[PDB]
Amino acid sequence: ETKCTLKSFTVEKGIYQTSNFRVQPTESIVRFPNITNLCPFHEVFNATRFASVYAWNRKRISNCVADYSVLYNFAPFFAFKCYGVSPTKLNDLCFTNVYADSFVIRGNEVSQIAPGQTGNIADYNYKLPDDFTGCVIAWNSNKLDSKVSGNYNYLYRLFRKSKLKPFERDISTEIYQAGNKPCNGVAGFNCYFPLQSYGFRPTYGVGHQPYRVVVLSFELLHAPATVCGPKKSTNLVKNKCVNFNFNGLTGTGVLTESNKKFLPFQQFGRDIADTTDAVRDPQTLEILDITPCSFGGVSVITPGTNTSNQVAVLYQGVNCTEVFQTRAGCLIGAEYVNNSYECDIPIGAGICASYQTQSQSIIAYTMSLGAENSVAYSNNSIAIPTNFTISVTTEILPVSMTKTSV
Amino acid sequence: VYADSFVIRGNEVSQIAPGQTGNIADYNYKLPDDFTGCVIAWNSNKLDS
Amino acid sequence: DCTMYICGDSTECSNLLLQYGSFCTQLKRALTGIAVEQDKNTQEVFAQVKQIYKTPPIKYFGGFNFSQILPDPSKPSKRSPIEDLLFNKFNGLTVLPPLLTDEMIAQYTSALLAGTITSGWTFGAGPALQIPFPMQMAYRFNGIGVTQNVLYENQKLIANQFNSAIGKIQDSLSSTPSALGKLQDVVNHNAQALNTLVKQLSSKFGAISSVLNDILSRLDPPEAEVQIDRLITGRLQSLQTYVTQQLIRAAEIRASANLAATKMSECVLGQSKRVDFCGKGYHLMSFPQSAPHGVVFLHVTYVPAQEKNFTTA
Amino acid sequence: LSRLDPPEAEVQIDRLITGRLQSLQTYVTQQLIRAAEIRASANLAATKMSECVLGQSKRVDFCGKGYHLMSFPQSAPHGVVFLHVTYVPAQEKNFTTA
Amino acid sequence: DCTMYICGDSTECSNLLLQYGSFCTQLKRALTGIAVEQDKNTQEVFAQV
Amino acid sequence: TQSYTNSFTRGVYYPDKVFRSSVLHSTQDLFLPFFSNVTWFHAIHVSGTNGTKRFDNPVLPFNDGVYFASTEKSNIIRGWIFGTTLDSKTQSLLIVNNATNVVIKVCEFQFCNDPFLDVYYHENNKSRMESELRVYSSANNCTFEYVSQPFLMDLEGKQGNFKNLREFVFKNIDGYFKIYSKHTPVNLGRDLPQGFSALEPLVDLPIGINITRFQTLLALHRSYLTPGDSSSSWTAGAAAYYVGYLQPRTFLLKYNENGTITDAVDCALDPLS
Ligand SMILES: *[C@@H]1O[C@H](CO)[C@@H](O[C@@H]2O[C@H](CO)[C@@H](O)[C@H](O)[C@H]2NC(C)=O)[C@H](O)[C@H]1NC(C)=O
Ligand SMILES: *[C@@H]1O[C@H](CO)[C@@H](O[C@@H]2O[C@H](CO)[C@@H](O)[C@H](O)[C@H]2NC(C)=O)[C@H](O)[C@H]1NC(C)=O
Ligand SMILES: *[C@@H]1O[C@H](CO)[C@@H](O)[C@H](O)[C@H]1NC(C)=O
Ligand SMILES: *[C@@H]1O[C@H](CO)[C@@H](O)[C@H](O)[C@H]1NC(C)=O
Ligand SMILES: *[C@@H]1O[C@H](CO)[C@@H](O)[C@H](O)[C@H]1NC(C)=O
Ligand SMILES: *[C@@H]1O[C@H](CO)[C@@H](O)[C@H](O)[C@H]1NC(C)=O
Repeated sequence: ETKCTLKSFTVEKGIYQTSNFRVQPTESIVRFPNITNLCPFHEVFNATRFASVYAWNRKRISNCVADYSVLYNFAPFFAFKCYGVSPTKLNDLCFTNVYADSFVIRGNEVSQIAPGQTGNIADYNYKLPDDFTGCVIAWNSNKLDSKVSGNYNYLYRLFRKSKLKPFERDISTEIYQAGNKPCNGVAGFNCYFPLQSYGFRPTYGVGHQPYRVVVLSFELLHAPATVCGPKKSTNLVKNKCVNFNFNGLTGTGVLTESNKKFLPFQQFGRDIADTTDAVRDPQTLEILDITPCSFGGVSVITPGTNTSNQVAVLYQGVNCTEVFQTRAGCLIGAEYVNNSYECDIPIGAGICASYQTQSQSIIAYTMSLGAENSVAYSNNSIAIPTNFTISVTTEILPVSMTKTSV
Repeated sequence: VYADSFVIRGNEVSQIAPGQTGNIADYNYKLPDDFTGCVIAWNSNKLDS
Repeated sequence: DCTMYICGDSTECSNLLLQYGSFCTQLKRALTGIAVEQDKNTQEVFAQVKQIYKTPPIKYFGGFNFSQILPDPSKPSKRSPIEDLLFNKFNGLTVLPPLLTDEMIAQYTSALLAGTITSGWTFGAGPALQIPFPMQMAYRFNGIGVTQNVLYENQKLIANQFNSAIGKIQDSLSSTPSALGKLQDVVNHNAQALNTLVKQLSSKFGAISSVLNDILSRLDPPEAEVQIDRLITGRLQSLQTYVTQQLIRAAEIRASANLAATKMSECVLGQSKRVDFCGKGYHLMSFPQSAPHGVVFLHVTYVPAQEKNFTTA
Repeated sequence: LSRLDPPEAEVQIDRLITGRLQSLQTYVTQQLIRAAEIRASANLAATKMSECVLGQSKRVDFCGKGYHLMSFPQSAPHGVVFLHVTYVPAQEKNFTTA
Repeated sequence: DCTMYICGDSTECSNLLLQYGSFCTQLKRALTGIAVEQDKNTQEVFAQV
Repeated sequence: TQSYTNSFTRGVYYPDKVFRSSVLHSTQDLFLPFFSNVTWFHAIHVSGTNGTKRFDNPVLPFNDGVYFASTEKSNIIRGWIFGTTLDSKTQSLLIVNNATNVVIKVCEFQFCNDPFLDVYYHENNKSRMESELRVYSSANNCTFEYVSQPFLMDLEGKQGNFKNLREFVFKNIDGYFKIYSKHTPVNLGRDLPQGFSALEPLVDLPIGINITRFQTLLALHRSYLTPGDSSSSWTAGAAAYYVGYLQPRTFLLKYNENGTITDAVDCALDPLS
């Protein structure tokens, strides 16, 4: 790595920085509020008096959640027809509003809940828009909607005046007029009832037994989000570099118990540097401290290419329990000796390495600031030299550099 | 203000722009690179054709 | 580390940055040069003595008092009271520790004091030669045109004056609002630069958001390429501004450290005939003391007073 | 140029220009700092020459380590080299003073 | 001062300048650091008495 | 009646709950500027045993949020009307309180002010007032609904000295009508006391509406402590009902070591500020 960074096949004495050691997350978690609290979705499905197709039961969904993982065990769910929205990718989506209508139909009317089709029933009873996004679920209902005499409690219009705009209601009793006789109220010849008997029986085979179908109307237009999914839940790991995904949070770190005093309502945590460090999970309503994942510039300590090939690594500023330990970091490949020498390769706080035969290896030690010397100062003691030495030192100084005129 | 009027087609009017070429911006008529103006198009299928 | 600061834990961001040329190798090279220069500065300033000297076990210097500047063994750090008073008064941005720890900078300082009180300036030139402190004070007086005549005749008086000045320098350092303005300002400048660099991460830089994950999830790499490139170039510009300001600040600190090294080589290891260099007035002695990222000189100077007028020819 | 027409090449060329010019800007800015570093040493060398060479300096540990005697300049590639002559004493001896 | 220099009298240009963060409060601090230093230079050179 | 007073230092609310203990964070949000004029609005519908029609309750415009404060015994003010023109031509929202309930609802009522004033509304003679709601007389096309806990948890300290003060801030930033509140019953009669108190959010709901109209409804079946005078041109008159208009301003808030806001310094107020 040192040869790769410093482009040369010979590496001289000196500490070299090559890359940065970075712990990686070992797994991913995600946690949102406790359960789904009280979404009234069950009341729509768990019922006995489903509204018919002559007047659908429109319900506003703004106090519920998009948890599409708990509503499946309330019906046979034989048919799971879905529109352009992905049934698998329903939890992540935050629908601004959901408009659902519950009604009971027959087997041949299953295709009537579909945009861009032609026929009779949905042209009189339940009109769908061309771009009707969402999902529709159909299941058998012969268990409840069956009478040995006749189940004439669900009705449907059959001879409305004309076609209607998408999602329009025309619930109004009227004498149906079609022909040259405008019936004045008797409702006799050429005047048949717009509503028709819509009973059910158990003897009828496949395609005629009553079916209950519900619809979902979504809106993916950019708007404030109301209905959102809890993304199920994951176990809350602690003291391990992971990928936390709390409410409105996406980062990595180590989650530890917090000794802070978050006042009751809380969103996040911050610091003077505007970084997230303290979060709370609604599943437990407890405060968690976030520490950035351990990192540090790895460094290579080498005695020079023309002395050896052994090297010592100096993971910097990391307690690499996550071999020697220093204030600058932990040294691996060099054994700490308790002696002292003038150090030729600085490492950190007082620690320097060297290549010694103490069978030669790399040894790290505390710097020797110099040979110990104690003067003999006294009240009346003086040292006067009797000899000298004309020593010629040397001093080198740059004076100029290469002029450039790009 | 210079108003340059001509009739080409629905497809070709899509390349009345600097740089982009539909064999109309290299031999017939091209729009200058620093054009600071406006372009207006409308259908003429009912006309002639 | 450019990759972690600019991009963090992203692969496409690192791949895109790998094109912006060697704008990293240059950054790391400049910062490592600054770090090496900083580690060397203390070497020139303090490591002016080949041998660590120790004071005699008995400390009597002819009446002069040095308890306030020599190390006190009672404290585990082995620091002088004045040095103790001076000492008392996470996105890839690593802070390397200094090579010379503060427990051995104090040892260089103690060696310098021992040499300058027990050997005069002789240990600055060659081998340390013992010399009684009154004789050294006579030497220093003779160095400013005042003969040895009036040192011994005032030895007790000068000793009392020096002891009083040493005693009151601690009070001057303490009761003052802020005398350590330069060191504190250097530390504050570094902290402010780092804080500004960190706070620059949460900057849109003309993009939709300052979060790389947010700018990735809401788009696809083709369309998000422009936004992520804008964020990369903005953060790179911020890093370049930081490193250039760091280079200029380090040049200023290098000039200051060269000045301090010259001050130690002249004021401490000898007597300076320069005027107003080693403190106001004629210069007698200088005592160094360590301080967090700096040095403090006690310039013992000679100031006349109580002048009388006369007729001359 | 031969692979793309003006309109998107103009965008691409601007990307190269704003990179090369900014890279050139960094070189000059980094070159100015080095020039200031050299002048600090060059001015020190001029001061060192005017005292160590053309005279004797009383400044301790400036013109060589120890008592200074004289100096000799020697030219070097992009710099100067000094030969400080010094009077380091040796062979001390204890004595009794008063 | 950035605000007027970069954007003469534009409120919406000032809003776009806010997106660049501390490129200006850092810049203004750098210039005022030189300004106060200049008064220190003349203070130190001349006021020796 | 109406009068004018000074806001002093009040109406500071947490914009978001990013816990930033001991941080001098600054934000440019909607706020009540320090020392701003606040208009005491009052309603006077009571006179002995006769009718004495009111013609009171003037119009209160709503712009960029509003700060409201009051001191009421139990439910003196129970109605809030938020909707342009207050008719069946523009969407409207109503916050209606109860003993322990709230009737927050979006609809298009023509009229909803039928308090059914008691002829015997003399509090000093009788204090019975039940089932006098008489709201939602007309509704054309109304869909949005909401019910939750009430807004004001009034506390009784066994005496009238505990003059509890309730403060609320209503702003309409892309829905989520935040109802920041704070109850400080330390007051003993002082109007808008010196000091500082932060407001914590309670609820919100997104609809999307250009509400520029503000109004409040009283417990009119039991109306008293309402005096009248000619208070005008910077005067004072008992109202027990404050109101102030927020502006987009820069504030610098100092978070306590615990987490709460000890105090905040305004910008563009004083050169020192
Ligand atoms: C003469 O000078 C020498 C050193 O030049 C002194 O020798 C050392 O003195 C110190 C201080 O008393 C002792 O701790 C060492 O043990 C001495 N070294 C040796 C090898 O003995 C010496 O004390 C001086 N005086 C005399 C009378 O010799
Ligand atoms: C010495 O003593 C003082 C100054 O120390 C001289 O008196 C000053 O003389 C100047 C001009 O001659 C006046 O401007 C000052 O006001 C005087 N000061 C005082 C305190 O009187 C004095 O003349 C000098 N010579 C002698 C012989 O005393
Ligand atoms: C290093 O070693 C190789 C082979 O041992 C030798 O060829 C080369 O000259 C050596 N380099 C130095 C600088 O000694
Ligand atoms: C650092 O590692 C040492 C090694 O034993 C351990 O005792 C200490 O608790 C660790 N501290 C931290 C903060 O990890
Ligand atoms: C080296 O010295 C230390 C200092 O006490 C001692 O603990 C250790 O046993 C010695 N020997 C080693 C490290 O081999
Ligand atoms: C120096 O003189 C002092 C005077 O009290 C005495 O205490 C001390 O022991 C003497 N030291 C030597 C080495 O003679």
